[PDB]
Order: sequence, then C-alpha cells, then structure tokens
Amino acid sequence: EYKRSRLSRNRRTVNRAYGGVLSGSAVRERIIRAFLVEEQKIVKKVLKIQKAKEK
Amino acid sequence: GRVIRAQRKGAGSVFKSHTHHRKGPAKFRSLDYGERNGYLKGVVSEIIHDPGRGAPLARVTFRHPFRYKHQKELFVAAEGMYTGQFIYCGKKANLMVGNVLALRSIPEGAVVCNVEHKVGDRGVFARCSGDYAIVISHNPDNGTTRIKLPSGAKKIVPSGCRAMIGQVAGGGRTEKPMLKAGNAYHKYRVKRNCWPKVRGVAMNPVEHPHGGGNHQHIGHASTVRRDAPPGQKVGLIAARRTGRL
Amino acid sequence: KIRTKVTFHRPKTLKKDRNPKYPRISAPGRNKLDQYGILKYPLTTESAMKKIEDNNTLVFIVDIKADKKKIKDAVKKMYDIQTKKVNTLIRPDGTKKAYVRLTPDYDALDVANKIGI
Amino acid sequence: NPLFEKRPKQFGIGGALPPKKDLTRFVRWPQVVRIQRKRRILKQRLKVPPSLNQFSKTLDKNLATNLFKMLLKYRPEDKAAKKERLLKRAQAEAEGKTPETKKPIIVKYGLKHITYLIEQNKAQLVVIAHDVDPIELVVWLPALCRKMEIPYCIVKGKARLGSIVHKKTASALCLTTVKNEDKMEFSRILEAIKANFNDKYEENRKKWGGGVMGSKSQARTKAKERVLAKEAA
RNA sequence: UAACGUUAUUUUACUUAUUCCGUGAAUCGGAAGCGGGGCACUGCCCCUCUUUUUGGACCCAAGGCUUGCUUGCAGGCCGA
RNA sequence: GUUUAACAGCCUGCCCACCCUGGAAACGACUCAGUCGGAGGUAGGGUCCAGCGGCUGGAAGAGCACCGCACGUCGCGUGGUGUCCGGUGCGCCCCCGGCGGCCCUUGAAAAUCCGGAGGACCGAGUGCCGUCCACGCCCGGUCGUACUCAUAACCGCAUCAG
RNA sequence: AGUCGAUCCUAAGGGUCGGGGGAACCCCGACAGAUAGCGCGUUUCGCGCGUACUCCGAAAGGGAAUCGGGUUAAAAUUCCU
Ligand SMILES: [K+]
Ligand SMILES: [K+]
Ligand SMILES: [K+]
Ligand SMILES: [K+]
Ligand SMILES: [K+]
Ligand SMILES: [K+]
Ligand SMILES: [K+]
Ligand SMILES: [K+]
Ligand SMILES: [K+]
Ligand SMILES: [K+]
Ligand SMILES: [K+]
Ligand SMILES: [K+]
Ligand SMILES: [K+]
Ligand SMILES: [Mg+2]
Ligand SMILES: [Mg+2]
Ligand SMILES: [Mg+2]
Ligand SMILES: [Mg+2]
Ligand SMILES: [Mg+2]
Ligand SMILES: [Mg+2]
Ligand SMILES: [Mg+2]
Repeated sequence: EYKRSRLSRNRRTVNRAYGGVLSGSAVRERIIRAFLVEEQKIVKKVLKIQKAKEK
Repeated sequence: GRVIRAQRKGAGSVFKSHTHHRKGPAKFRSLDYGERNGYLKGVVSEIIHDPGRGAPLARVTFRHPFRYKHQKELFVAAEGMYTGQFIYCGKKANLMVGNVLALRSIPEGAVVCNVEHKVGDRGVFARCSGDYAIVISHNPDNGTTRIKLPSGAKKIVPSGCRAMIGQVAGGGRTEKPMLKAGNAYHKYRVKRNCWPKVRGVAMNPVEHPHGGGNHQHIGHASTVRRDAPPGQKVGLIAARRTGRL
Repeated sequence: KIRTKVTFHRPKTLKKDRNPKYPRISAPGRNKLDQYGILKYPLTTESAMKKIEDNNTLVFIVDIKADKKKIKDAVKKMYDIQTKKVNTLIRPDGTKKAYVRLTPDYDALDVANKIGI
Repeated sequence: NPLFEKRPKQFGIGGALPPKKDLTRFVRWPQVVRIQRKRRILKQRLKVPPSLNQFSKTLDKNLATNLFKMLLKYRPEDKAAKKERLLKRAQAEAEGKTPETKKPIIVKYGLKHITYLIEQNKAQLVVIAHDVDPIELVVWLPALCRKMEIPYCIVKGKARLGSIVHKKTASALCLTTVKNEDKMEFSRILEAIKANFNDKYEENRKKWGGGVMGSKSQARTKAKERVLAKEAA
C-alpha cells in the first residue's frame, strides 16, 4: 500500500534530514554528537601540535 | 538383537540439533591486519537471547577496514557489557571487560572468555554462561601462553590466540531448581531430542545390555572397556573409579 | 598487470552465434492451429441460443490448445466481426467451449443467421 | 585560485579508507596456476640428481645468440619453398635432362633421426632443449653424445628450436655439415661448446642440484646464523 | 673405553610429501625512509606506524610535478 | 419488516507517541491494576497515529414492505405511499488499542515495497532542461470453478449406530 | 475471472553441478571449484561491480487489484447492468 503509484508522496515522506527513517530527537542527537565530536577532534589535534611545539 | 538408543543417536534424523530459531554462530571477527597490529572499534547495538544457549549474545557493528560498508558481528556477551558500549579488538586494545585482545597482551591472572585454540579460529574455549579462562603464564621463547580452563585443565596455546576480557554473562543459571518435568521439557525442546531418558534396566534384553531379569538390576559390572564395541559400551565408560569421593 | 581484487574472476571471452552449414529441418512446419482448426463448430443448445438472443454472444467449441487471443483472431478471420471479450472453459467431456461476445457494432443474431444456426 | 585547497587523507588503522592497491600476491588463483607454481616450488625444494641437474646449466646468452644466428641460415625449406622446388624440378625434368643439383646443407631435426646420426657418428653438433616434458626423452642424450665424442649443448627453449625448423616445438636439433664459408666460426663455436659441456660432463656427473628453501625460511636461517656468529664473536 | 664394525632405544634440526585451521586467500618476510629518545661527536644504538571523554559521519583523491595541445579533455610520477 | 456495498472527497481525532511555554515538597498527577515527573510533572496550547467513526458522491434510479389499474390464453406490464426518531449493556461473535503476568521456553525466512546518507552528471531566455502532479489513450496469458463433504456422494468388501 | 485460487516467495526439507567414493545400479551433497551474472555509456564495444545452485518445496505461512443490484432447470465476487 506504500507503493508510489498508490500513495501520495506527502503521505510517505517527512520533510527533514532522515525524514521517515529517524525521529526528530534522534536526528537532533546525531547532529549535536557530530558537531561536538568534530570540535573535540580539532581540540585534540591543536593540543597535540602545541605539545609537539613545546617539546 | 536390536540397535540400542545410544547407537541410534549417531545416524540422527530425530536426534539432530534444533536450530530453527538460533541467531547464527557466535564468534570473533576474522583475524586481519588491524587486529594483528592495532585496534578496531565497534559499538554494541543489541544484547539478544539465543534459544538453546544460556549465555546472551551481543550484536556489534564495526566499520569495515577497507570497504565502504558495515561489518556486523555476533559475540558471546561478557557480563557487564551494555548497548551503546564501545568494543575494541586488537593487539593494542585496552585491558577492559568486553575488549578482545591477543593473549600476548593480557597480563597474568586476568579473566577471559571465548579463548581461541588456534590463531584465527575465532574462539572455542570458555563460552558458556558464567564460565571463564585464567591466564597463568607466558613463554616468550616459543610464543605460547598457559591458561586454566573451566574444567580445571591447564592448556598451552600460542600467544597470538585472542580472548575477550571478562567472564561470560548469565552466570548462576544452573543453581535454580526446575521443580518439574515441564521445565526440563521446555529446556530440551530447543536443544535436541534427549529427554526424557529411559533407564536401561527398565528395557527388555533385546534393546539394552541392562535389560531383562525378574528383578530390575544390571547383573554385571556397569564399568565397561574403553575399546568395547558400540552397542556394548554402556554405563560408566572406562571408569578409573566409582562411588562417592 | 595490477590486480585490486583478491578474488579471481573468469575473463569475458567472445562468443559466436550459430551459423549452421545445413538446416536441421528442411522446411518450416505447417500451421496446425489455423482459423479452421481453432473453430470446430458453434454450439446450438438452448443455453447457447439464449446467450445469442440476450447477451449478443456466440458459443463455439474450440480446440483445447487455443487461447483467447487465438480465438479472437480466428473469429475475426472467419466472420469479420469484432469481439468485446472472450470467456473460455473446458467442459467435463474434455473439449473447450468459448463464449464470444461481439461488440455493439455487430448483431449476434445476424451473424448466427449467416453462419446457419 | 584561493578556492583550491588540499584534502590530505590519513591512512592507517581506523583511518581513511585506503585507495586501490596491488593485491596480486594475495590473489586466490585458479587451480591450473596454483599447480603449475607449486610444481616449480617442489622441483626447487627437492634434491635433483646430477643427470637431471645437468639440464639447468644452459648455453650462455652470447654463445646461444651466436649459435642461433648460425642456425638461422641452415633452416629446412618451408612448405611453399618445397612446393616451388618440386614444381621447378618437374618442369625442368625432361627439358633439362635432370641437371645435377648440389646436396643441400640444412639442420637435422627429429629425435629418431638425431639419435641415428649420433650413433652413426655423422652429427657434428647436437642442440638439446632444456624443457622437454617428459624429460626421459633427452635425459640420456648428453651421455650418448659424450660417449660418441660429439660436442653437445643444452639451450633454453624447445619452442625456439621448433621455430628454427618451422615446428611448434623441437626436442633437439643436429648439424651434420657446415658450409665452407662458415667452417672457421663453426670450429670456434664447437670448441666453446665442447669446453662448456663435454669437458665438464665427468665433474657434473657427481653434482646434485636443488635443495633450495623458500625466501622466508632462508631469511630465518640467516638470522639464526648471524645470532650465532655474534654470540661466538 | 676408542681406532674398526654390527645392533637396539631415545633427543633433536629442515620443509616440499602428508594432516589440520582461517579468509569474500586484503598489508606476509627483509630492508629502508618520516618522527621520538640515549651517547659522544656527526656517526652509533633503542623505539612507532597515525584511530580510546560521546549509541554521529567516513567509498568512487584533493594537491603538486610532467606530456598531447593549447584542451571536449586526455596520458604518466608522487600523493599511496 | 422499517436497508445502504467497494470506491472518491471533506471532517473527526480513541489509547498512545511527539512538539512549544513554564519550572514543581504543603509534592503532585493518575489506573480496575499499575505508573509518571528538574533526564522537566501538574497546567495551557498544538502535531501525529487507528478507525469495521461521521457527512457527502456512489444512491434511490436500487432492495424491501404496503396500496391500486391492466392483460386476464404469451405485456419479465403500469402507477403511488414509507423506508423515521431515541435508549440501554461485567450481554454474545469478530477486529483493534494500551498495560500487566510467564519462561534455564523469548516464540520463522524470503519475495516484495517504502524511506533515507552521498551528489559524480545535467539548462535555458523566450525557449531549454527536468517533473513520483491532473486529465486523456491501449492491453492484460494458462489451468481449477457442477455437486457431496457425509446416520446413503470420502474410508471401513455396503445406502455399515464406527 | 486482469481483481477468487494455483501461478510468485521462501520454511522443515528435496533434487543437483564440480569434487570425493563406488565393479556397477548408485552414495555424500556447493563440502576438494576460472559462479551465475549485474549496472553506466556506447564505434556493440569499453568501464565498474561481481563470497560456486537465479532449481523443487505451503489451494491453512508471506502475498498487486471489485463492489453492490439482478439473472439459470442446473454457473457466478466468473454471466448482465
Ligand atoms: K541388530
Ligand atoms: K523425547
Ligand atoms: K528415567
Ligand atoms: K538385567
Ligand atoms: K535396581
Ligand atoms: K475493497
Ligand atoms: K537521494
Ligand atoms: K463455481
Ligand atoms: K471438500
Ligand atoms: K567418482
Ligand atoms: K554438492
Ligand atoms: K499460498
Ligand atoms: K456487479
Ligand atoms: Mg529398582
Ligand atoms: Mg570464483
Ligand atoms: Mg423506491
Ligand atoms: Mg538528496
Ligand atoms: Mg478398497
Ligand atoms: Mg559428478
Ligand atoms: Mg525464484
């Protein structure tokens, strides 16, 4: 019954990233985790560079 | 003059294992470069019940070392692991419960489970619920490690064999009394057709060496030879002793 | 040569289409299921006549091997009449019966009179 | 211009996925390839008796090139040339009253004929392929050539010998005579071949071959020897 | 208890026969380079292969050098 | 006896789930039972989900009931009236929702369908490139289909108390 | 009968290639192996993926689509509207 020829597009889609697959809260958690993990990766890289410069 | 039950076991067709609802074999990742030299991180996604197996199993997702896809694995769950936990497998993995390490990297006195016998076999020792192996000593000269198995036997294995830190989850299962035949029926319904068991002395002579007689009794020593042929080898096989301790 | 896949795959080699020196069969076979072989005879029972009078439908006994498309084509060739739909069944005696309903442009009674039933 | 930037990839355990690499040494080859490689390995590992070992010492590159350059001018006539000669002879048979023709000087091929020529002491040089399979066909040929005092050489490629005589392969080739203009260089080549093969037959009769282990085990043995030498030093 | 020789029982070395294990046969062996450390003085020695606060994502090369000719773009080396 | 099918549109929005404001002990909310709340309750306002829910089209022209005229041998003829308004439930059959108990028992796979991450590649100026939108057009094979399903249509040597 | 089923999918299992056994009828059954092929653009050739069965096995498991009203001596969610 979900076939495209039988169901309208708006009925089988959600207008958001991962719409129809992940819930809103899960998508928010994923976005926040990605951003914070990238920031911590940058922090680790800069800390390593500073430590190498000091030594 | 009839084939006895123990003999009929080998042909199978009614004594085969019941595996319809099982989740697949539980084993480590195939040993590869990353686990041999570094470490590879995985995330526990689910802890599931495997019918016929006391120990729970953990679903772990790894990132494939050289392909763009997910590498899914099914490990025997160690007690203390949880969904969302990070699992590290390799020679450089930290010594924490749930991580899989080469025995060369595991210090003496550690508690491990699902220990490989041959390097790369993906785990054969200490897999049942509540069971574990203990690392005794290392031999750098010949690259071998000594472990204590659950039965108490001491075995020497190559130091490259892998093992998971900790003990298998689900321990203490056998301490609970069943209290009734129905519980045993349910237990063995998912394992194999080995229950209920009929005593040999309850049978007629034609189908068991213990059968027959106007009284119920064996009539001869229940200890049999190690080389006794099938159909005659019943009772206490090659017993070094009998009776209480 | 640089190989990026550990697994060996059989190389693709050229294949040739058959070009026989002689034809195994000298000539094409005859068409056994022609329009005359498809349409055996019209059914002239009371039910068939009622169908002709009421539903503008002709009833034919047809070769068991014939399908609905072949029945439609055979009816068109034999009597030059369009068919709205063809319904078929196999009778308990083992023969195939077809209910051929003509389009409104054609009158079943006139066609039956022309046929001679 | 300022919009272009580097995007370095960190390749390592748990890092960026590596690019396509050469996996040829790890390929699971078909059965034929695996067997043909393992046969060579096994032949290397096992000890080769001297009679078979003598076939591993072929002619030198320069000497082989010179010998084959000499042989290229004594090739047997091909089918077209033979047909042309036959039709010319037929045409000139009656008209020319069968004029005399000089005896041709060509290389001789075929194991039967070569063995017969050696036994009759007519051959002056015997060329033996080193890759005859089964090798029992020619393993005895060096001994026969030595006993008959006929210079012989072992060269690389039965296919090349066949190409000399317009055949897919040739087990061996023989020269019974050479032209006057080539006698001095033929004597040079014969002396070189005799010194290389015939004079060394007795010493090679007792030399075993093979016994070569794999590179990894060779490295292990070398490491053990180095450790022992350092300890004794 | 050794020069000669016979006999029997053990210990041990090699890998290609043979047997077994794993893989979608995916980095095996040696060496050398980038980096970190000791020495004393310009060389020696000792180490590593990049990923561990987080239930995220990660493929199909960016960049540099060099040729066809002036690029629809295409061909090589490094990157690896 | 006083009926309303598939299907199309609009409305509604159970029990849950989710979102916004706000920040709670004198703790409060709450079920038959439980349970929930600074990891954000009560409260106010919203989103979504089921429906075998409501209205309309289908559709009264149909079906049913009643009252009449006519041929009176063969008009499957001809006409009218009504099909309305409420209640009730530890009631019975089916479907669904949401909780709770039980397991050393945790109670299939695949075809198929839907969605998503990425973005190589791609087009024009009065026409080009796309378009899962609406309407319009054509086609849809083969075999089974009667009947009994049982104190006589199956088996039991039968039209057999099985 | 495009709409009810078979037909499609796979379950326990069955039947097999290759290989291994076997005097042979046959036995094991993807286990000893150059798999079937699948996508893009096309001078129909090139490029890229490709873990040895794309077979049988459910008229109660899974599953594309029909409803009223009418009609026969005997058929209908199949005939008529
Ligand atoms: K017996
Ligand atoms: K039983
Ligand atoms: K018993
Ligand atoms: K007895
Ligand atoms: K007894
Ligand atoms: K319907
Ligand atoms: K997309
Ligand atoms: K029927
Ligand atoms: K029936
Ligand atoms: K065989
Ligand atoms: K097989
Ligand atoms: K079915
Ligand atoms: K209808
Ligand atoms: Mg007793
Ligand atoms: Mg293959
Ligand atoms: Mg009415
Ligand atoms: Mg997108
Ligand atoms: Mg009978
Ligand atoms: Mg065979
Ligand atoms: Mg199929």
